[PDB]
Amino acid sequence: QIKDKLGRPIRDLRLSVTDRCNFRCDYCMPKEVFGDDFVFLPKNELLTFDEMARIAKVYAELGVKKIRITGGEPLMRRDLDVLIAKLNQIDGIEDIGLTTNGLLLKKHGQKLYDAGLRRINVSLDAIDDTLFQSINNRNIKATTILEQIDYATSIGLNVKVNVVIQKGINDDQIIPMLEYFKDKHIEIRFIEFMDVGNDNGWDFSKVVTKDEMLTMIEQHFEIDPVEPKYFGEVAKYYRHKDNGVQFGLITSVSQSFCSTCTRARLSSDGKFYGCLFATVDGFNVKAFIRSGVTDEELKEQFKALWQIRDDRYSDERTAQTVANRQ
Amino acid sequence: EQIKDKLGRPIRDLRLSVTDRCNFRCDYCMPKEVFGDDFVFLPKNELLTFDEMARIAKVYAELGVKKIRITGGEPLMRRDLDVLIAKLNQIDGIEDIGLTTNGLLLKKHGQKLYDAGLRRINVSLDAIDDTLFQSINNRNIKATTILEQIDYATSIGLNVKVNVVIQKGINDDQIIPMLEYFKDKHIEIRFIEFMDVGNDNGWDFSKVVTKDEMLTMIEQHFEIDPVEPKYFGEVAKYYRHKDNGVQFGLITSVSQSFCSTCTRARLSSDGKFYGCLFATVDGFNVKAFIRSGVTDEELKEQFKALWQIRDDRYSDERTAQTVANRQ
Ligand SMILES: C[S@@+](CC[C@H](N)C(=O)[O-])C[C@H]1O[C@@H](n2cnc3c(N)ncnc32)[C@H](O)[C@@H]1O
Ligand SMILES: C[S@@+](CC[C@H](N)C(=O)[O-])C[C@H]1O[C@@H](n2cnc3c(N)ncnc32)[C@H](O)[C@@H]1O
Ligand code: SF4
Ligand code: SF4
Ligand code: SF4
Ligand code: SF4
Repeated sequence: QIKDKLGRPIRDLRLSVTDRCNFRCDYCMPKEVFGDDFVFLPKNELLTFDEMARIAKVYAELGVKKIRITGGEPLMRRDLDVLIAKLNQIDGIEDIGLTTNGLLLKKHGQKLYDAGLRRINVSLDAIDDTLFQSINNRNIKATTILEQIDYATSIGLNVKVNVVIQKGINDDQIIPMLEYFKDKHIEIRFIEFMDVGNDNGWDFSKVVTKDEMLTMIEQHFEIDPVEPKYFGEVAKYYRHKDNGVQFGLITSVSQSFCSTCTRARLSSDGKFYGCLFATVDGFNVKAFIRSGVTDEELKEQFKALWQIRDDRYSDERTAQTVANRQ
Repeated sequence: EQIKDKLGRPIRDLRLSVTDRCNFRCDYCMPKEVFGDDFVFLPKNELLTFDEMARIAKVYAELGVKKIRITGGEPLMRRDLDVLIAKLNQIDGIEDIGLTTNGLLLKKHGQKLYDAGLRRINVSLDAIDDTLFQSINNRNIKATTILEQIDYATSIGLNVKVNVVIQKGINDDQIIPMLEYFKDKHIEIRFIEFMDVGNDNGWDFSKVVTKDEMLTMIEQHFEIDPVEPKYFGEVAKYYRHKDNGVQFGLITSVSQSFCSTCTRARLSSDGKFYGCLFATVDGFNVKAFIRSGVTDEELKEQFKALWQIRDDRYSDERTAQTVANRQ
């Protein structure tokens, strides 16, 4: 069994499938930076679906059970159903999820379902249509994505919703969004906003922690804690007492979780990373694969990359924050 | 003035173990089968002296230690413990000195300790029913005796908190009676998840009651709200009674391990340094180091080196092995 320097196994391959996106969310792909001038990866500089499938097969043999399709906005990747069909035929792979702004769900949703997609995570940072647009800078209304969510649900997809909260910006959406998704029996998850400051610890200025979110929510809702489904479950779940619909809170910053992190990551340009943060360019899997290698030489290269992994960025910021309290 | 270890963690707390002796034989700590008649405890001269401890505490205060916890063993068994408290009370930079005790000897020594500057104690008490408690301590001590010690300690002006380790099948039926009793005494109680490493070798949950489960038990008898953390990376998760307002704590030693904020150095009763509560091998011989003849600077430089190479994270390792054993 394959474990890194901190004793963590490989479970979870995050597959980035494009660098492109149809939103320009102020904190992720700001319009300044990613303007009209931006040149994105060309077609041939992305991994093919066949190379993706090959990589996934090899990872399955090392322990990976789950694959999360991301980008970018994944639905801009043109024949995404084809990847999903190939991923769904890999034996050790048990779950495939997709993480999306949901805009293209009415165009590509049925195709993806028919290829074997069953679960999606839709990010939506407000339910107000105005405030959603000022976040996304592409004149989309939240109402539009709500309708996409309803379509996805109608064709049999399981939908969960991810909201990153910022304390001058998203503060006040917490209660309306719980009410709306409570009614629709859809699991929503509030996520603490991550931002490292000058002192190299966490910056709590635009943060609303799990514990303050929870003070807000109890004032408006009657609620019970749900016991962790399995050990090391990341999200802290709660249940509305009247109808048992669940929501979750993700303690990105106030309670870092690197010790249970089993996530390996392939960028859209085809480079291996052991963590969502990372200064240097990672191993060039794309280059390696295109210069003829056996499956066995691929497996051993991924094994060696994992066994050398000691990433724990969020825990490091956590420790530095303790140090800065002085 | 601020020293960090290999995982970015500053030194902040010093646990000083002052004896290996104890007046109990708690089944999960000093079982009588191991610590019975033929056990040999440390000779007196192999303990650190109080001067050695004060000198060690001083140099650690220069490296950023702010809190000292006195423990053991049962620290009240150490003769003239009040002389140690008095020397530690004279050290610049130390803001808090705490004692953790089973409490049995608090009537005997409490006033002396108070006089010497002690103001805070943490009393370990795993049950409030007498028959049960006797079955745990294995020395025929009644919980009622410990309760009277607690009430004397508060009366002389010590601040008392209570710690309770819960093992499923043994004392988990005690969570409610103890919450009720100390709620009415305005004393903060804390429940701690039992740590036990299984064969395999992540955590053994076989009795383990988790913080989550403890809370499901608790919210039925009492109406409760969270208390937000007083500071960032506070280990205990606090709650308060809506009545009233008395706080209690729950400690997720096993279900939510917290090595990332761990700022604890430890000296054993035989005077060896440990960077963690769990250790399989002997630590650096601080005791022989200082008895070999060293300067305060040489001492400080060694403590700084011991901390800079520290990478312990036992509970997180166990947590990772647990995730890894799920396959
Ligand atoms: C990069 S998008 C990729 C998939 C798709 N475009 C989407 O947004 O659903 C994935 C997530 O990163 C999150 N994100 C970016 N920066 C973040 C930050 N500083 N703190 C918390 N989440 C962040 C966004 O909320 C988003 O849900
Ligand atoms: C070594 S005693 C020293 C102080 C004093 N003799 C007392 O018992 O309070 C310190 C603590 O270690 C704790 N402890 C020992 N083994 C434990 C375990 N497996 N899980 C949780 N706590 C444990 C005991 O409950 C006790 O409170
Ligand atoms: S939609 Fe997703 S990838 Fe695009 S700018 Fe927003 S968070 Fe970023
Ligand atoms: S910051 Fe920690 S939990 Fe997040 S991807 Fe990196 S190692 Fe994993
Ligand atoms: S009283 Fe404290 S040191 Fe003594 S056996 Fe019990 S837990 Fe251990
Ligand atoms: S197990 Fe972790 S939290 Fe506990 S003393 Fe060791 S390093 Fe610190």
